[PDB]
Amino acid sequence: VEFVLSVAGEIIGLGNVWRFPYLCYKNGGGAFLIPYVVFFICCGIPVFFLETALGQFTSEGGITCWRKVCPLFEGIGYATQVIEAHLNVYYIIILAWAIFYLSNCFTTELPWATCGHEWNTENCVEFQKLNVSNYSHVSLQNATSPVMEFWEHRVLAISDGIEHIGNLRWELALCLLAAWTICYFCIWKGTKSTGKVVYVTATFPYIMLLILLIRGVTLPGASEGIKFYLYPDLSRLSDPQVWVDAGTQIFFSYAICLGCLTALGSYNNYHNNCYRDCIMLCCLNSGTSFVAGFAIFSVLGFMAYEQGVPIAEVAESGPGLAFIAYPKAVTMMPLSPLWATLFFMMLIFLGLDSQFVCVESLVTAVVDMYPKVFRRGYRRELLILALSVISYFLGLVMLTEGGMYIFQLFDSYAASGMCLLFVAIFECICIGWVYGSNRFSEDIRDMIGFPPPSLIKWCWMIMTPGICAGIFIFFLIKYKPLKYNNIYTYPAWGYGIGWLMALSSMLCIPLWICITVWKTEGTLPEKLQKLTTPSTDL
Amino acid sequence: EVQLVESGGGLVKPGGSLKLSCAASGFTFSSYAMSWVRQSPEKRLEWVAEISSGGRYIYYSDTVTGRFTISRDNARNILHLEMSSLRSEDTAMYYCARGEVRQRGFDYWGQGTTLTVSSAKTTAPSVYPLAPVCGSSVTLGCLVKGYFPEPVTLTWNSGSLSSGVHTFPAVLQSDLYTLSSSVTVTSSTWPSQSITCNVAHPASSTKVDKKIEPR
Amino acid sequence: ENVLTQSPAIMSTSPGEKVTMTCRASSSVGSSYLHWYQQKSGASPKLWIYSTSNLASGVPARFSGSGSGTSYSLTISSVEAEDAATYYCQQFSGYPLTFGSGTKLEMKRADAAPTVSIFPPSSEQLTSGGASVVCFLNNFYPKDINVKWKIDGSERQNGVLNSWTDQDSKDSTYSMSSTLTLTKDEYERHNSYTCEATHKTSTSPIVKSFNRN
Ligand SMILES: COc1ccc(C(OCCN2CCC[C@H](C(=O)O)C2)(c2ccc(OC)cc2)c2ccc(OC)cc2)cc1
Ligand SMILES: [Cl-]
Repeated sequence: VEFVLSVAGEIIGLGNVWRFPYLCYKNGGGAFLIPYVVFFICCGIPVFFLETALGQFTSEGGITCWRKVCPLFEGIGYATQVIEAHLNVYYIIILAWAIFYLSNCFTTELPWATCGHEWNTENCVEFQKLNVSNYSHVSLQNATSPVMEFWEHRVLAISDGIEHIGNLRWELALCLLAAWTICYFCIWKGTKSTGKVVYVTATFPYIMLLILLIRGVTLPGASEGIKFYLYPDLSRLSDPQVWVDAGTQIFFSYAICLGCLTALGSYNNYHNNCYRDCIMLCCLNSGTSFVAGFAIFSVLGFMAYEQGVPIAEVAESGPGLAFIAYPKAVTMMPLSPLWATLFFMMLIFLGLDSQFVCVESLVTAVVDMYPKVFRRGYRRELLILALSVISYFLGLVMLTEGGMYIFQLFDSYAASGMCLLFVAIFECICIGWVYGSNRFSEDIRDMIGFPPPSLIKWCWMIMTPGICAGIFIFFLIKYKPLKYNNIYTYPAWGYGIGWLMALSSMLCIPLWICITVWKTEGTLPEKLQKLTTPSTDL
Repeated sequence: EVQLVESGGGLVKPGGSLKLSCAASGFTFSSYAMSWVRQSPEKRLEWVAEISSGGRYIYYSDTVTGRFTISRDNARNILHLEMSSLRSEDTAMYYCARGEVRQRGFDYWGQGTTLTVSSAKTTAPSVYPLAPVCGSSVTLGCLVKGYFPEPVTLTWNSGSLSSGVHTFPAVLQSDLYTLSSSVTVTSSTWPSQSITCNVAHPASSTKVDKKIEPR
Repeated sequence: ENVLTQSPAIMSTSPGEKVTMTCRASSSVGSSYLHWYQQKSGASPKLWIYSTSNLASGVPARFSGSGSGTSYSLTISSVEAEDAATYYCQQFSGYPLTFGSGTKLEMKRADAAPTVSIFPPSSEQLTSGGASVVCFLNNFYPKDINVKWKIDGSERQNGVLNSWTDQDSKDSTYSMSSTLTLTKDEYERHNSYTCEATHKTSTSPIVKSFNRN
């Protein structure tokens, strides 16, 4: 079925197989799901339905849609542009690490499965050469599993501080260059989709996730990992970090407030069903996130079983959990290098598809907003090459010895936290109060046939902005510092630059409001009347 | 519970104009879209217009577009449909349907205002009593000849008799209508009980009762 | 203009009998947009089946729509006297909206002979200068009954009225009315007035004569 194959080619992504178990292990195991399902019900469905319906209604790019829906709140589009720029900066480095893992995979013995190399320290131990072994005192002397040592001391060569930026890793730089040039190849030759290439590269991630889950439940001692994954702690619910990270994991995995969802709506015709597609896409995305959570948490439960250390601190808990638990899982398969290279090629495919659609949405929005310059002299591909070069040069600051902290900062403060919360708040205020939810419900009735069931309407008015503003204020007043491996206590200038770019991602809305008020002034009531009123027939 | 009562309609000249009004109650009129459905005298149903729940998404059929406008008023919970240049082809009995969810259909309908377009003139009905023959079940008749337009409400003995009554649909010739009705009565009932026939024509306000003897 | 047609336009169903209507669509229509209605004889239509599978509130479960694509059908298990009406099919897929042609659900039963009753015109009828003699045919089945007027020594064709009653909800029969329109000058020029109709109960038509005397 063409409908089943194309939809399944969009449910999976790196935000479900890499970011969700990272956020579910850093911010408490079982306590992450309680604000996960709340935002899933109250902010995933309504805002996903809102952005898809607005994109299909206006049927154009992601920032001029907000121009013709509400010219006052046109700054919501530019914030999504800045979020897209930050994502395209840091969503390609994950593919660089997966390429580096793919480069080292083609060997009869896996690099992350032995306790002897140039990077393995004295406190290493095999954890496989003997059953009872000689641990429980080596663990007191900080015993470390070989994959946990391999990732740090060879993949990125971690340093003891963000102020300790070491030499740039040239192998990772060539990996990033390969990732950017294959993304540019996908831009030029590869837009012509369908054929025999979609029946293979869409069902492949589900087969691999199924076999990885089947292995993960077969791993001994995974009951402890699943219990840690499911049983919640209320003391781990008392902090705002869990709520913020769960809400913005909902917003990130669904591409909510990123900016490409308005472009997704414009691709469909005027009479496509928003409600059924939104419901089934969101439910299947949450389901595959839940399945990947099962797989990784069972694997690290087995890791904590085979070590003497408990579950809470057995992996990195930074954004390399999918690069630590999953390569640990593939070591136990028969014919391990084949499964490892198939896994890493899966990661390349499902990261490259999302990076492709992100950069394509960004470039088509920036050439729709600049129509007379980039559509007359055959320079759209030149702009794509320039954007790729610029994002490759700005992205290289993370590839150093100490750039992992910079990557963690931009991951938690660019397409996450206050940026996504602010954009969702202002989006829902715009639709529910400025454009009018009755008018938008009438537009949805004219589009798909039936109005929203008024639960989504009341979510647009009072539920979603209320809960997101509550989470915003709760994070603001009770500030908690961010720690990389759950204990780092970042320097103040790192928090300063993270908050600076998080502001610059979200201060574009009131700045655009201010310059729109100043540019066309007819005193306050005429200004608000002429800015509230939409443009043309939409 | 929900009453989609309708007003307006009647005899109009060809090329004139009419303003049908549909009044809604028992529900939120601003939350459900509205449509007008007409029924031809050949009992053929077709859709005329549709306005959305707000009042800016307006659709028409290809037979009434350009001449027909549809309005709305969410304050007094009323609906409108104004037409211009009425010909002899768009005579019907217009319904006030209610359809908001396109997967649900026109769930609640109205009553139906009879609309007649003709070059004829209104004529008062001439109720003609009928004398039976001079059996067991003696029957009585009361025909109405020469009225216009449809419809005319007719009962027997001012609505007190409703069992065994058979009325007939109107028929058009020479721009006049003809209607008849017959009842079945027992031998003891007639002519012991004075049976009369009443007529109700709204277009002429005629109310005349006729009772007949076996002449 | 998604031209929907329904066959047959006229049908007759005995009680407790299988029946299946159809609604052929011109172009393709969605499976969840085609509806079915029911209009009683002398009442507003009500929603009966929506999205070709479901039933409206108050509709009995013996109704069941079917079909998808372009061929759609309405199936009733055991009909009774309470659902003798006309059914239309609608679509909201394409604009402008179209309805079905309408299938009339009729009932059959053992044939009943007509009760022919001739009514001579009253004394006031000749005041206007015309002649209007009327014959009433009541409680007869089926509707395909021909009537002729007999005057002097021949039959009459000009000035014959016709009026067919719809299906009765009491005994499921028709009622036929015929009126002869003439002038009072022609009334005094004639003395034979007979109306007859050939029913299917008797090959010889039932007759009823009268004289102006
Ligand atoms: C299989 O590779 C893909 C996975 C998802 C998408 C969609 O977003 C991508 C934006 N984002 C980036 C951070 C990581 C998120 C993740 O990894 O999930 C995804 C997408 C965006 C725009 C489109 O039109 C141009 C079409 C699809 C996506 C988003 C939500 C969704 O609903 C469940 C389905 C698809 C596209 C390809
Ligand atoms: Cl997710």
